[PDB]
Amino acid sequence: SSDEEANLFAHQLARAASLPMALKAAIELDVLEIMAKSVPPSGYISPAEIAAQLPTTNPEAPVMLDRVLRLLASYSVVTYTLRELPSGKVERLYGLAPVCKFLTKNEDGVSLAPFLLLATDKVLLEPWFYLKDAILEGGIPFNKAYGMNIWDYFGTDHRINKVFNKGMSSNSTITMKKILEMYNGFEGLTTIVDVGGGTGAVASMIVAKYPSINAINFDLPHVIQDAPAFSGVEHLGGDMFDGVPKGDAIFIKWICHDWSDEHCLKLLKNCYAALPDHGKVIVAEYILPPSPDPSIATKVVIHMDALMLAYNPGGKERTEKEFQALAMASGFRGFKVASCAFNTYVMEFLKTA
Amino acid sequence: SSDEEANLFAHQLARAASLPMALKAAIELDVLEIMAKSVPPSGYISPAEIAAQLPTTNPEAPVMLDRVLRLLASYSVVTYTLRVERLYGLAPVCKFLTKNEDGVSLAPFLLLATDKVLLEPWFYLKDAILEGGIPFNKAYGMNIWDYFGTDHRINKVFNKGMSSNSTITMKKILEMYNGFEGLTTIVDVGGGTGAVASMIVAKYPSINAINFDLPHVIQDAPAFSGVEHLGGDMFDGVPKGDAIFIKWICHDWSDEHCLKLLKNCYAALPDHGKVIVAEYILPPSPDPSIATKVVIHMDALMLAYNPGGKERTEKEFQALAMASGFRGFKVASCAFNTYVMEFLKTA
Ligand SMILES: Nc1ncnc2c1ncn2[C@@H]1O[C@H](CSCC[C@H](N)C(=O)O)[C@@H](O)[C@H]1O
Ligand SMILES: Nc1ncnc2c1ncn2[C@@H]1O[C@H](CSCC[C@H](N)C(=O)O)[C@@H](O)[C@H]1O
Ligand SMILES: COc1cc(/C=C/CO)ccc1O
Repeated sequence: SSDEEANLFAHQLARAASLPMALKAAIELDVLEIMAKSVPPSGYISPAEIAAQLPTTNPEAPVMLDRVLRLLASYSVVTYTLRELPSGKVERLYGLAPVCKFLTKNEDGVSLAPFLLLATDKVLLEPWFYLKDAILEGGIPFNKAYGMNIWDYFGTDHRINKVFNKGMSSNSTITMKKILEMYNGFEGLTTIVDVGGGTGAVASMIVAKYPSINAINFDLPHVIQDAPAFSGVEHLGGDMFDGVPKGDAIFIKWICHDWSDEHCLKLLKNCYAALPDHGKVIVAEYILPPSPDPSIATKVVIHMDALMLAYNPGGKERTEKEFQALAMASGFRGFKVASCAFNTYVMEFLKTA
Repeated sequence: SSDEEANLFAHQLARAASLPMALKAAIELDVLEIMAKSVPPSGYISPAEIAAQLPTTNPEAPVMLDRVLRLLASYSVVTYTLRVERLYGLAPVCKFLTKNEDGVSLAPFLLLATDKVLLEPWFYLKDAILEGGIPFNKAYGMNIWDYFGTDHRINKVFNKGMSSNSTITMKKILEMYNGFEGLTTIVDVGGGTGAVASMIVAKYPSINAINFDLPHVIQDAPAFSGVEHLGGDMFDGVPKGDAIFIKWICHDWSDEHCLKLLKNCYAALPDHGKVIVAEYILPPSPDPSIATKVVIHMDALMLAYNPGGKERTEKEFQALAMASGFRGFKVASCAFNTYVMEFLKTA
């Protein structure tokens, strides 16, 4: 019965995708939001009460919903309680687990739900069918699937460009709120460039905290076209590999992990050129731990490394030494790990140390 | 703290689909088999040494494979050591993902589970909840079995997947369950390419078996001494025998459809015959045990694929037996999370 446990595990592995796809459906139905707003003083609500708030009105909706919520409950995505009905049978009622705090809109209208919709999108699951091909043939699984780099594909496909940019905006909003409570390194700058800033969430947050700072959000044209106006942020489109806007500091969050070491050095030399004599690059990334331990924090970084292998041209997760090596090879003389929040480190690459 | 943990958990949820796709790639590359046959007594081998057995001259193949194995190692799918370069070995689950003594593993089953065709329905779950219908049918414009009868590739993947999983479960069941003793003719209804029938005949050479499924399945069934492969539709009726065996058939169908099948079974059997049902049995709550998760995962899969298919409790199975004319019911045996029930014609 080491056998029994191993056979079970193999089954669990085989079906693991069903959990995020069940969660995706629950998000796309607005179930977790319906729960947050309807739950009584107990904490729990029935699938029938949930389903009366959905636009259906499929008589099989309440049972289908219960079956989905039961899977989420088994993994503690939602909580549950049992209630015995006269009509003997016991039903499940569902409540919010702590993770739902990040899967439903906070006080400012933000959650990780759009990030989950990106992670579970048909476009991001397709490259995984070409992992074996890329290993044997060379190249990038995404490019085998779509015939071009991820960014170029986003420039062709308006729906996924929007899902991607919204997903990064949401995740970054949540993490940068915490980084900004811990990290002081934006204090005193007069101008900050967010290179690869997406739709400008991070730039906007920096301006909100430091009203005197002028921020530049720089990304590809096809991203910058959808960036909402925010007073104190200028959205500039271009290509970071040709050059970046000038500023007192440059912020790059989740950019280096997208790119090979050679591409990173190219970018970082462009950042060095764009900065004044004593300026800096602020790098926000995961940092690879020494081993594939089974901690969730490590598992999450290793999962990202594998995503970078599926998606990106040479992208990968890096150790602190590897980052320090990049800084050095692009001309910076100092390196600091400055801060950490929600598993994301903030590094500074200083032109003078 | 609690926020840090909850943030982490949302991220772990978001990327959980890729774990099985990484494993799929490893199985398609034959990595687990190469490891099994190539590890030295230490039990560990480098990604470069594995990649040297792959049909490639991509110089990046080693590092790519390293990255994939690192993910599998983080989930305890493979083991690892440091020499800093990582070497990797097989964890206990790999015994079920690499051929055993009999040439069988669950690797074809994982390849089924991760096939592009079966992941597509999950994009239409929300549509089925809101509009009705079946996520599979929304994706492909026909029901699952009909799709298989149009697509040779996926037919083969599905039948090999079921065959591999059934051979592993059924071997354990047959050490445990004696209810096939004394029959002359067993009919395996929805028995796929016939693995289970062939195992029954091999343990009881005195039994003769009918392996009955759809024609597009029976077309691919290999021959086995004392099994006859018969194409048809179980909803039109089923072949006669002393007993009928149905494994992972009930869960494919709504209660109304199960009743139709079960009445057919009743009619093909003599006054003293029984239906032998092998299924999961739903436990009384969404507890976190892996055994319960597995049954709940399957319940959710039936939601994606099938018309009213679902996992059931013992009480529900007994109600199906009663409503289709069977007067006796018992839970006979269990192995590898699969119960064997008998639906007996008499009290
Ligand atoms: N050559 C190029 N120049 C500028 N931006 C680019 C680029 N190639 C990719 N990008 C941008 O790099 C970003 C990586 S995703 C990270 C977005 C953002 N920093 C955040 O953390 O939320 C995308 O917005 C993408 O469009
Ligand atoms: N109407 C029908 N009549 C006969 N077989 C059918 C059917 N509809 C579905 N099936 C068969 O039901 C099987 C369901 S999967 C289970 C297969 C096998 N009993 C095992 O456990 O390995 C498939 O082989 C499918 O082809
Ligand atoms: C390709 O770039 C990124 C992708 C993801 C994952 C998106 C999932 O569909 C997360 C961070 C990135 O910089």
